[PDB]
Amino acid sequence: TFQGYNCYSSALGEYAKQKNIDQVENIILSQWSFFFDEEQFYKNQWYTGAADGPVDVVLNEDLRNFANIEVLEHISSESQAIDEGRKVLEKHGLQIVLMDFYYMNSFNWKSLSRFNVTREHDPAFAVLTQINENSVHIIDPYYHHEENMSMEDFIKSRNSMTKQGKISFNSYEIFSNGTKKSNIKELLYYRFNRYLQEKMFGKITQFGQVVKKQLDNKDRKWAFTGYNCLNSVVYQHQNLINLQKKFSLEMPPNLQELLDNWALIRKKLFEYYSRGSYNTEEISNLICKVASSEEQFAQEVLKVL
Repeated sequence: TFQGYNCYSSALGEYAKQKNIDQVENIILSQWSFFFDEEQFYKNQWYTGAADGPVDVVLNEDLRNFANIEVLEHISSESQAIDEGRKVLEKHGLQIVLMDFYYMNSFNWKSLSRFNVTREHDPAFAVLTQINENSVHIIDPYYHHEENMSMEDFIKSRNSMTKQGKISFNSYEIFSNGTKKSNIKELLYYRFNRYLQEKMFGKITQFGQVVKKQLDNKDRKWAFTGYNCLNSVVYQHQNLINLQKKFSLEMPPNLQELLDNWALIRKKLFEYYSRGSYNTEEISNLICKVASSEEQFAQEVLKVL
């Protein structure tokens, strides 16, 4: 399945790939973004990474501003959602649905030696492929997982209160009003120009400063949330490496090094959360130094791209 850089981009790109809708995948694979929300941090919500969620509104703007591709959010009810489902499958073959991940649990934490696997009410995105009498078939493209789900569990997952808001059978319809094809170099230049002009690198510096100040915070779950959030950043870096190789792009020489830097930050956050360390100072230092390296990189991309 299409990985994207987060749960939302994965679902859009998988839909696009299966229905070969032009430009969606390229606009996702060329995304370059970082955010930090200090208020979400202290409410232990998803507070950093590539984009705010669950819907990547900035990606939705990029789709409309580059390709004239709109994403239309549909809200429904208990009595209507499945009937509307059958009409969408008959017309488009697939439905992108906002789901409570509590009822999915698509990822294997035991693979990373985390056996104390807390079930949380997190918003996620699935692609509905089939509606049966008493069950549905869904793809979780982000966790490369498909499953048949009971109609009861499916309806409940789509009507659940999550830590990032209330789901009401939300579905997301892509349609091109007239697709404009973009060169990969154009897509990357806009992203890297915006990244510098909005000083997105400064949000990495903020993140680093807030990590330093958790020195004497007995609660460590911010580190687990951070670990999960930064997966999107690792993916963007990997996506650019794949674009570089596929299109033979000119990149600054330290792109693999920056990915390695982000992988290390994630490793140290995971180790801190799982009580393998006591080094908030060391993690803040790494975040504040990759902030400088990401700024330098972005500036060199505009020159050599």
